[PDB]
Amino acid sequence: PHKSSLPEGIRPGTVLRIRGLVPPNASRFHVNLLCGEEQGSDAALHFNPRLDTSEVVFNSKEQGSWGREERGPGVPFQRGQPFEVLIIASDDGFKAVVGDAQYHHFRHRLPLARVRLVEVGGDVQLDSVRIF
Amino acid sequence: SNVPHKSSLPEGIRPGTVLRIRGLVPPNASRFHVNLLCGEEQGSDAALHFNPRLDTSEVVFNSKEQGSWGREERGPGVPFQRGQPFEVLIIASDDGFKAVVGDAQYHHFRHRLPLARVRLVEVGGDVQLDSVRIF
Ligand SMILES: CC(=O)N[C@@H]1[C@@H](O)[C@H](O[C@@H]2O[C@H](CO)[C@H](O)[C@H](O)[C@H]2O)[C@@H](CO)O[C@@H]1O
Repeated sequence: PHKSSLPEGIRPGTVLRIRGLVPPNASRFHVNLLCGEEQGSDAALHFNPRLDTSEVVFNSKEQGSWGREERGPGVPFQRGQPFEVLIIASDDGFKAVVGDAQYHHFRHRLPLARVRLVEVGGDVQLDSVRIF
Repeated sequence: SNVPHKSSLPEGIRPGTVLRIRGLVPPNASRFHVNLLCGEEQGSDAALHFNPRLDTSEVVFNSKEQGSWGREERGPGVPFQRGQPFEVLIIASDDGFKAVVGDAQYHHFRHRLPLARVRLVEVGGDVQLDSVRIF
């Protein structure tokens, strides 16, 4: 479960670039933007490609409980295929771009200034996470 | 080549807008530019003029306001090369445009004109464009 702090935190204009590869037998994976390093922290953003149920869920987790989930249109991920995801924080939400195409917009539920680290986990071969 | 390349931005741009430009600098390139213009008229104001000069080995950033060019800012060295491809990310943030060349932070240009005035992206000069995407 990859983890990495966001030194200056994240703000409108912060881009997260995740490059990786979906393992040949992957079932699903996720990227979480957490507000604390404590286990079970509020997730300002939970991005979850599910190669098995063929859907991509976006969601929040606050004070311990999940929230209203949103689903993207289709799964822009292929097993055994490499990918590149851009997560862009704008003044009003996170834009999820998957290889040259805007995929989904997620409106902020917790305040951007509460996000402190990225966590990438699940069935994924993570090559690199870069914050711009 | 696909230059000059012009892309309209009807609703303008805001903090969190990303411009990704990929292309090849050709063998005899002198220089090329990426402008964030305020109108489609010739000589329009420019919130951002990004100008890699392969012929003088400098990378210049400027703005044009009221038909008047501002004070040029120079980035740290030339991270471009004739006969070599490139990828540039111009990210609009709360206080400036972040220029990322070749996977590394290259220069930060503090805003000079209000972001709400940008209405066009133009790419031209000695460059052979692969793609310009705006996210
Ligand atoms: C159709 C539907 O409502 N499905 C939901 C599932 O999304 C949900 O699964 C969990 O979802 C969270 C994010 O919402 C995490 O991805 C977690 O890993 C999943 O187990 C389940 C459980 O809440 O409820 C329905 O099945």
